[PDB]
Amino acid sequence: NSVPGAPNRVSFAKLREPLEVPGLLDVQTDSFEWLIGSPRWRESAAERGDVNPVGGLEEVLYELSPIEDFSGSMSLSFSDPRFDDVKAPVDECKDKDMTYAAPLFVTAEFINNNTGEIKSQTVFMGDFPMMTEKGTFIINGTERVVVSQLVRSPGVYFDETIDKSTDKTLHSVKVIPSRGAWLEFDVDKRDTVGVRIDRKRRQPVTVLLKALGWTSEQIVERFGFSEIMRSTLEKDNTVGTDEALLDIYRKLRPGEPPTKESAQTLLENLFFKEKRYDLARVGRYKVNKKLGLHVGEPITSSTLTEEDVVATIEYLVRLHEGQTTMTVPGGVEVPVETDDIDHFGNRRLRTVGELIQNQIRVGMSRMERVVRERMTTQDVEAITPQTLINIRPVVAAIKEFFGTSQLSQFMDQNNPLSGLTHKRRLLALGPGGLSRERAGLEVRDVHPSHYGRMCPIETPEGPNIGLIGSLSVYARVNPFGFIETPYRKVVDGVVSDEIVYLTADEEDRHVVAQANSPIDADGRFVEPRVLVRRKAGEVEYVPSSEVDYMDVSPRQMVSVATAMIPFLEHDDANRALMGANMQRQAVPLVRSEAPLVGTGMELRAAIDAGDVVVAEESGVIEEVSADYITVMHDNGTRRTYRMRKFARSNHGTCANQCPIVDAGDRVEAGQVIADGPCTDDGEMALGKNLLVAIMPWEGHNYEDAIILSNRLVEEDVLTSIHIEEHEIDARDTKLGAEEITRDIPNISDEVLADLDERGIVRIGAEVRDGDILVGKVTPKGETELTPEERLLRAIFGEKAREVRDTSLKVPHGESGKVIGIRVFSREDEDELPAGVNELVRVYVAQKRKISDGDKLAGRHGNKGVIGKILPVEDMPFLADGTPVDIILNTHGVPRRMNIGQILETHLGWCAHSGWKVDAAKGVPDWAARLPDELLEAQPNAIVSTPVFDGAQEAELQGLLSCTLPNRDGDVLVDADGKAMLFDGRSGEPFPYPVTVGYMYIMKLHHLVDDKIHARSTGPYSMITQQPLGGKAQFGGQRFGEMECWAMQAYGAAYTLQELLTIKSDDTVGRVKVYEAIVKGENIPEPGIPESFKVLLKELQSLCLNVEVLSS
Amino acid sequence: DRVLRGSRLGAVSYETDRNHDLAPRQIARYRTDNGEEFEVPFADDAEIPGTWLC
Amino acid sequence: GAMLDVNFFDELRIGLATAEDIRQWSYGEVKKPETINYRTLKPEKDGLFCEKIFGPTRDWECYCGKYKRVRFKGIICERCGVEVTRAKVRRERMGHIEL
Amino acid sequence: RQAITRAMADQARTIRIPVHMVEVINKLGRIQRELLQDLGREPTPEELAKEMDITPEKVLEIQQYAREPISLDQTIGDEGDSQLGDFIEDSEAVVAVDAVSFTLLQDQLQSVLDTLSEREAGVVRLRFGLTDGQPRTLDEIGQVYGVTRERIRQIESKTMSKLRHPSRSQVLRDYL
Amino acid sequence: KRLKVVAAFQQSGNSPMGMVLDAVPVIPPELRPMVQLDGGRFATSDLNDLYRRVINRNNRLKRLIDLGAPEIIVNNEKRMLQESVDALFDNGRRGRPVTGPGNRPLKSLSDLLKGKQGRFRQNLLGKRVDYSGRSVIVVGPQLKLHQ
Amino acid sequence: GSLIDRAEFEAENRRVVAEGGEPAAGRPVLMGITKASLATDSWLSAASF
Amino acid sequence: VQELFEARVPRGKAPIADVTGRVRLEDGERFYKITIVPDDGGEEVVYDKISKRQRLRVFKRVLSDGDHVEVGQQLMEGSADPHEVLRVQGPR
Ligand SMILES: [Zn+2]
Repeated sequence: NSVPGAPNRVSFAKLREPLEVPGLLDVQTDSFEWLIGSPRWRESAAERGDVNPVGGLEEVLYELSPIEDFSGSMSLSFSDPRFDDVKAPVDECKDKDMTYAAPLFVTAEFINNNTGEIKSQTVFMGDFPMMTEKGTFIINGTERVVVSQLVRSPGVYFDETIDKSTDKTLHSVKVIPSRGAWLEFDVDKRDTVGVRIDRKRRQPVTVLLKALGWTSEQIVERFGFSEIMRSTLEKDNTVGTDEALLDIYRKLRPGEPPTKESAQTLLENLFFKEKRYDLARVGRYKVNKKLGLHVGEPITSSTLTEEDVVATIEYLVRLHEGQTTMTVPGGVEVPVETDDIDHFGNRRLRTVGELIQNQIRVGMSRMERVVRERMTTQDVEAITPQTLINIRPVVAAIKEFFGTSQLSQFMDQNNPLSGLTHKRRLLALGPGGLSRERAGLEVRDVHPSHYGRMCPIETPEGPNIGLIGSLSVYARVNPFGFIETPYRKVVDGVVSDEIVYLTADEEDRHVVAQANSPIDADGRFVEPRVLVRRKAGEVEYVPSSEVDYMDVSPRQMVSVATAMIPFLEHDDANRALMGANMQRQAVPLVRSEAPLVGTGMELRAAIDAGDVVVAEESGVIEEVSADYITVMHDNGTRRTYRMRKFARSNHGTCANQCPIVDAGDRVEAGQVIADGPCTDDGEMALGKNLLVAIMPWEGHNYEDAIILSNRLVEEDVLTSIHIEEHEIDARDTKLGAEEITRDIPNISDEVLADLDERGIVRIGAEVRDGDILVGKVTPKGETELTPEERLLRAIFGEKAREVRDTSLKVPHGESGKVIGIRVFSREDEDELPAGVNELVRVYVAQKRKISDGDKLAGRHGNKGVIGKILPVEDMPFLADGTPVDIILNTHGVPRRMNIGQILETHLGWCAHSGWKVDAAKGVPDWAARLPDELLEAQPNAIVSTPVFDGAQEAELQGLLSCTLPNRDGDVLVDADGKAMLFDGRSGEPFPYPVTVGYMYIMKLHHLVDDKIHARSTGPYSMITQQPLGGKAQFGGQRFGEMECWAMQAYGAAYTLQELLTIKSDDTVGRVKVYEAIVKGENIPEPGIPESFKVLLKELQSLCLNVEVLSS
Repeated sequence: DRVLRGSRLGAVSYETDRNHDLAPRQIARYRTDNGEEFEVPFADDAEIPGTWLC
Repeated sequence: GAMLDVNFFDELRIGLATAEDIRQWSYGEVKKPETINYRTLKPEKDGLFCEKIFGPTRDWECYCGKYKRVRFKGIICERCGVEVTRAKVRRERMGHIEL
Repeated sequence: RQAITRAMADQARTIRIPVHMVEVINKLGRIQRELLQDLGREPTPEELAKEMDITPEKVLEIQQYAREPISLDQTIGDEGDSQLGDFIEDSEAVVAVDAVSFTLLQDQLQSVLDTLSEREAGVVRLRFGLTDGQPRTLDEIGQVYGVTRERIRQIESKTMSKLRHPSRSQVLRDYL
Repeated sequence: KRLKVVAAFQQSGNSPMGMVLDAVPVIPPELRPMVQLDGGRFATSDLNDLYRRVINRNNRLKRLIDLGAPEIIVNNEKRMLQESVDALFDNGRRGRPVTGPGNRPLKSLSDLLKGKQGRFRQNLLGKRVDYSGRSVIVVGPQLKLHQ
Repeated sequence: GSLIDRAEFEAENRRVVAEGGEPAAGRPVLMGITKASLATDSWLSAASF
Repeated sequence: VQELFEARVPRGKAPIADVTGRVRLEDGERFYKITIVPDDGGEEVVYDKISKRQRLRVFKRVLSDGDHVEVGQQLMEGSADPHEVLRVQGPR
């Protein structure tokens, strides 16, 4: 069970995996606790590798401390970061739009070198944003998640290349540092090795060794075997170490004198002065592993070294020499091979702690520049650490990371699953990551070092395929950023329980077998020839002794959102991709019933998503409500879990939390106590269970279209709540200040009935499109009046009414009730921006029922819009008179290759009507492999087939023969799975039985009311006079180039002339068209578009005389 | 936060472009130092300055 | 050829424009980097938006307000220097810079 | 140093601000920054006004003035395919239903004025400037009509009484 | 290759003295607006920065020649003016692009025509059209083919 | 070494085989389509390509 | 299609005949090298860097040494550059 309040979901699992699913937000939480250096991280860092427990801030400060001047005569050195309490709790910050912060404090110490003093202060380093309980950040009230990023680890990357002009291998090596300088040793088309430092020219490597002062004799002694190094030894044409140093300086610098010592220090400065070259701890560990340069000494001295350079060059020449291994003098031997830049040994994961540490460090760079600009200039024995330190670049750097970066994303939540999979998500495009314009299609591809470390199914389906992935279920991140994976080691056929986490290189060291293998629960693989995974990705039947690692489970390769797909092993990977994507786009309904057929990964994925209130300590419920559960802990204390009623999510959905426990129950430590948005008794529930039929019904379910019963509309089965926010401010102007007030100029009184006495509408008023929400007027000024307007004002006695109404009107196509109005005032001492008096937000909510056009999808990528909501009478009903609910299409099933939906449908009917396999004449044959307490099941009992320990189609076939009758003696669904569907429309039975069953389908977030749009005349653009774009404004559809080619290919010249002149840019022509249409005249002749005149003025401004001529 | 409503600092008042009668205007033929002549249409009741930035 | 471009063209002769052509194009030599006055939010004299060069910001309005009617069309205020005309000419009047 | 600072204050920002205002802006920024260090909190504008011996309205005017303009070409979208210039509604443009509404209002007003007599419609058009945009006054109207300005005032009072009837007002009330 | 451009100059009446330049034209201000947003957050269309740079450096050069200055200062000023006009006509062409705040390259005159973002493929050929609309489709199996 | 149109290459030759006959000679080429559409007559088409 | 409409010289450029007659098929040093025997005769055109990674053209069997070919028959296997076949076999 493993969770004390779980609903009993009887599983079809035949295996028994030892490692339970981890704390799925660990990839966020443990990384951030590493950044803080909290004691909960410190004990786990004392668990292994306890010699250096250092936080993120401690590491940044230790590479910052000390900071000395140009002379070194005064040194300021930081120490000991510290955190206060948070300035405000989470819900208060989410209300008042404050960012969830906590103040830093750094014990900064200044030393004077000449006289000798300490200056120990406590510098306020800045208000620092902190991760919430659930893994997210809160920035200015909105909720933000920093998404992890894949980059290649800095190291030495040996590789070979081929040439069609040579037909020979050309090796290379790219020593990549972090923020240092690249360098390469590439064998050219001839047999010459050449140093390319900082992308300079060819420059043979014996010159570089002489720049290290290495003699030609020392090269000969080092490379006596090396033929190409010998040829470049004799072919160097420069002897004398400084004679090579000036050559290096002249190639790299040019525009500077030789001045030998300046060239002498430069090569030391460029690679070994560590304030300009820092391959990280990851870099030093990776390099020392790659060349075997270190036996057991710890990872320190993050600059480069001459021993590493000579080992690099020796490794390159032995790689070109066809060597297989190489020992280095003074280190362990290593194999000789190229390196793949897509292998997950060579691709680390810059998680959230690493990212914010990088941003803090680049803030500290400009802070240190400001310090050393300040420390030398100001007087000595007057400064203090408060004087020298300007924290403004640090706090500005963190704020410009959290706001406004391509990684700190607006946290997408319209179900708990999209939140969960929007964390733990691997991203591959950022600063220093690959852009799309430079994106190579090799990085798009999976390759067999993703097994357990990434999910090949789940990825975006647009143009960002393969870049954005997702973490696996069981994955874990090493302290260097490499991605672990748990394996059960097997010692000589005895599958142990020493669950050893393994990274990619160590996975390549050994061989790895599969969990779906015959095991007698004593180790002891029954088959000697077992499936196994070699290092390069090979699959061989190795005898069952050399197997030294087993998988922890099946479904280890898969993500979280894909592990909720039932019958995954029957789908194609494209449609499983679409199912895994569109499981993250369900909207939360108002009832949210748990699925009949599921997997094991719903309960754990909901209680780890944070959108279920979980009882912390065990006890008895003192009191329930809709707003709070006051629990009573067993030792005296009580605690109230406040609800979150009708919160608006970041994409405008429901966020209700009704309690599920009663007024006197007992709860345990970890029990689900409150079902969130998409939950039901704790487990995940994104859609409803629906009776399905797979016949093509009358052409309405044509080409992925879905028809529905009217029962879904009538019984509110599919009904989402959508909560939209509107807001307006009241800021000052040159003419005074804007005034939220009930009195609006030139307005009637029936629209001013919704408003209260001071502006805003009353809570509970149903508004339509175009109604007043906040009566707000501005001072307009004094303009001259047209004489017609003047004499009409003289006739009707109305004054000029010098204020101009620009009120907040609820825009087109939006309606519904008004939930709540939060008004912030400058007079009420709130935190408004400068010069803004009254800020007021209005939350309009509606109850979007289902309709035609709304996108629906099952859990297998079988998506489709709603074709036609039939009435409940003319819908095909069974012999029982139960009408089916939706009707799918047949031709969508086979040619898309997902009969996972058909197996889910058959198993849904079995779990719905319930079964009892008669073990009276013994247990039958298929049921023997089937576990116990599944031979009989009550109707509407939930089951669970996990992802790869699935349902076994033979056993499902045996199940469908042995289901139990509904209410009468009546078996609706035969052994094949097809019922005798009568027709609702005409009334005769359909002449062939039709597959029916129960199916899980979700309401997707692509509803029509968000998508419909129309504009006859709206706004216009500024520079060119085109109409605008997008549903937020009015905008018109982009009549692009391909539409223009289609209109030309018809030969329709006149329509193209209309579309390109008098509907966009003929600025007199627009009002002439409007006037002639309303008056009923002919459409006038078009003129010259405005965008052409703009082009003409641009070409004239580029000193091109562009005249235009008649004759 | 806002609705992105732009407005350049200018006033638009739509009257009819009438051309039958206007205000009567003289013409001043200014001359620069480098032999360059320019014409400014000034009104009748209008003090014409001796110099002008052309 | 055309200056308001009524729809009868045959050719669009591009050509490398000379200094005489550019200083014949323009309506005034802008000689000040001041874009818009910081307080009154009106275009400056001789600035990059200067109404003396490019035309009036308000329809039939000189800068000093002395002329404001359609009847005063095509004349220039003898103090503020702006030709009182339509405000759409600021789409279509170029300036130049004497290097 | 002085010429560098004077040139910096003159040629830094786009909307040019004269040097005393930039001096007090930098004084405000320096004082607010020092209070952010020492006080450890971004202070209230009234506190900054008290610190700089001025009024909080002056502080808010200065904080309004220090806001440098933004670029019309910066990428508005997260996907780098849209600029800020593509999302600005031109409120200065023609609403394109007000033009046909105003022309129809001119037609209805001309019909309603043509219900009147020649002296009445002439007096109304010359009083409100329908013919030229410059509304002449009562003495000029009586001069072109040969009568007193007071007779013209009587006629204008009579026509404004006539026009206020709903028989003329029913098709004009809906135009506001 | 040289006779191409030399015969092209000889054929027309183009004088080749227009490749040097003496009077830089100014694009009219409604094409480079400073539009006030709702709240005074102004928005310049980024040509005004390049024009301000050129105007600044030219006025300073004119002041320097009026002052009487050594050759190094005048030559440095004229090189600065030359690089400013280069940035105006095509920023990022010769060496380092003139960046804006936040390291954004300033959109010069040539960048209004170059690329997909240029005036040609974005606003001249394809235009946004009024009397338009958009919705998700459903199948209409009772309609006739012209409906 | 220049590419001119065949409709022009023949008709200009008719203008020059008259008034003293010297035949401008040439071979047909197979120009690529981006090389073709950029070396077109009307510059306004190729400026937008 | 794109390398054809752009009229680029292709990657798998198999040279063709230039005149009728037999041939000098010869496997040189790790790549083929082909001289064409005319029938007039005249200048025997030689093709030098024909890579032996390519394969000879099989037609009607492989190309024999001294096999009589056409004016513009494709000699190796690959894709003939259309700049050549325009020059060899005229614009038709
Ligand atoms: Zn004026």
